Amino acid sequence: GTVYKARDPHSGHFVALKSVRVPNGEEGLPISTVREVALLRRLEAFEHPNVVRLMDVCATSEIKVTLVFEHVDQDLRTYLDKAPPPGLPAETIKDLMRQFLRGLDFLHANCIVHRDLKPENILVTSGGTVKLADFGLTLWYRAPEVLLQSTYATPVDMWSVGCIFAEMFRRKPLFCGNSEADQLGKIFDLIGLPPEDDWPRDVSLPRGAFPPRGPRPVQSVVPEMEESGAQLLLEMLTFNPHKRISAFRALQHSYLHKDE
Amino acid sequence: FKPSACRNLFGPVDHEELTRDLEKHCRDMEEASQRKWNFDFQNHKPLEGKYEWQEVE
Amino acid sequence: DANLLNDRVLRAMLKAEETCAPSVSYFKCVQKEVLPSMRKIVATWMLEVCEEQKCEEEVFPLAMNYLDRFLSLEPVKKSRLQLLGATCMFVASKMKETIPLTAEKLCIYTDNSIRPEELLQMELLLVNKLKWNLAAMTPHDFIEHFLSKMPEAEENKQIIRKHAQTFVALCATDVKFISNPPSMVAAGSVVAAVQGLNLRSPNNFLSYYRLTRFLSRVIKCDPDCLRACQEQIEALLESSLRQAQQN
Ligand SMILES: [Mg+2]
Ligand SMILES: [Mg+2]
Repeated sequence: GTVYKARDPHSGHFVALKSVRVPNGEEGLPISTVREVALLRRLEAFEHPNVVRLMDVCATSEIKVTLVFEHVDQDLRTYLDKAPPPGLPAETIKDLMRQFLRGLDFLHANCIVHRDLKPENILVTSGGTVKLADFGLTLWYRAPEVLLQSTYATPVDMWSVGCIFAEMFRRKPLFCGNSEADQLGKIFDLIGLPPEDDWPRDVSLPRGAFPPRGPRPVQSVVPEMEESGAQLLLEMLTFNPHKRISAFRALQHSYLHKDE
Repeated sequence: FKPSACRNLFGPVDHEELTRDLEKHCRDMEEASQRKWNFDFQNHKPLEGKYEWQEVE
Repeated sequence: DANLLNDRVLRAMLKAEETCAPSVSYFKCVQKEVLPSMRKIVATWMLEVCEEQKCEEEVFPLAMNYLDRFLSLEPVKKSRLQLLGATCMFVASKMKETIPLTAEKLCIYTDNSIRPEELLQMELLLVNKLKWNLAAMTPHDFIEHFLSKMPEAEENKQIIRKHAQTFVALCATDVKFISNPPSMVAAGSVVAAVQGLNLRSPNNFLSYYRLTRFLSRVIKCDPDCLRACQEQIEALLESSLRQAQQN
């Protein structure tokens, strides 16, 4: 149905209503409905500051399930387009990245893969708090192993994080492709064509689908980024998903260590 | 036909009374939620109260 | 490494088990018709059902958690306690099994005392009364975590796991399952299980002394309290063997 929005007068915060119209059969509530809604209830208990809070589950009975969520008006794309002409200060970017990573690490520690991280579903409160939005329910941000249709787990989110990380400096996306084959070609243009024994098995396009190419210097695409942040960017933009940096590890990288 | 684990534990059920009760309980929770958010979840349209609902395209 | 995340995961599991806890006082304070003896009767039947249908081992304790939680919030008539128990099994099965128990089969198991339409309506009542907090931590969660930290042969972990699951089911049939949190039921069950039913002199690669102190450290209890828990579990075993054999 139609999505509604309202301000809370207990605070000044906003609230929204989503709602799914679930198929009621002879076995009652569908398996996927009770599991997925219960997972949101379990997350809510931790009260993590970098995910949107679930406020209520209002089911009415065919059966209809309505969720009341915390609503954040501004997403990151808007936050970035409002940035000063010179761009966002480095300290602001490191702060957004720390929160982004804590939120993602939280989902990953709960065996949730987001799978569709993009600036459109990363929200920023008027106070500067980052909140992850449409989890557990365009190809630019897609990890190579997903574009190849092979096995994927949580590393696919850290690839997306690298893209968004670089995008906060460029104020324009890193890899813009028309298809999976094209998106991959643009990726290998930067990080180089992976070697043979790094290619997944039973993959959609062989390695011969791509011309030989070596890595460009990664600060060629983010020249305004300090050298150690560029090292961290490379560890996110790593083809092998088993060598790609995890969210928790990225939080221990010196580039994201707040001073004092 | 009937495993030994198949057994009534605590006697007869009054089924019409049970059905009446089960829908009273459920409608009660629906009413309370509708009053909590002043939003008619059953028909998905807003009501008036603390929360001034608006659509977002 | 896996150690830093295992610390975090266990710390997170201990926080999660506070959110799905029943009240130790619901017999005295909420229920008028349902007595502790009737809890044991409906739980004994639920367990036989889960065992007959070869349910995954978490279904039965998870269903008892739903039952104790619903009883901490709502008075239930004696004549509807079985319906609550069938519904708890119904929902727990959906949470934990690839192909859940069917509504029709659960009704057969009440000797057709309840009807499918009643099971489905009770499912909406139960789930909404729990505010959809269905993903409760089970003792089985903690048992697997503990076992991943024990340096034992897989052969031996298998037996330890079997015994501990038996002990967890036993506790779930008794009001112990109400006061003690899943981590504590799991820990006591594991230390009881590494005693191997007194069949053999225990020959474990991690001494019983080091295990009990490890377990007490990580679930944040006195070692005395873990030993009191194990003793309660072994008394429950002794009682249930006496009750069983007499008939
Ligand atoms: Mg169905
Ligand atoms: Mg999201």
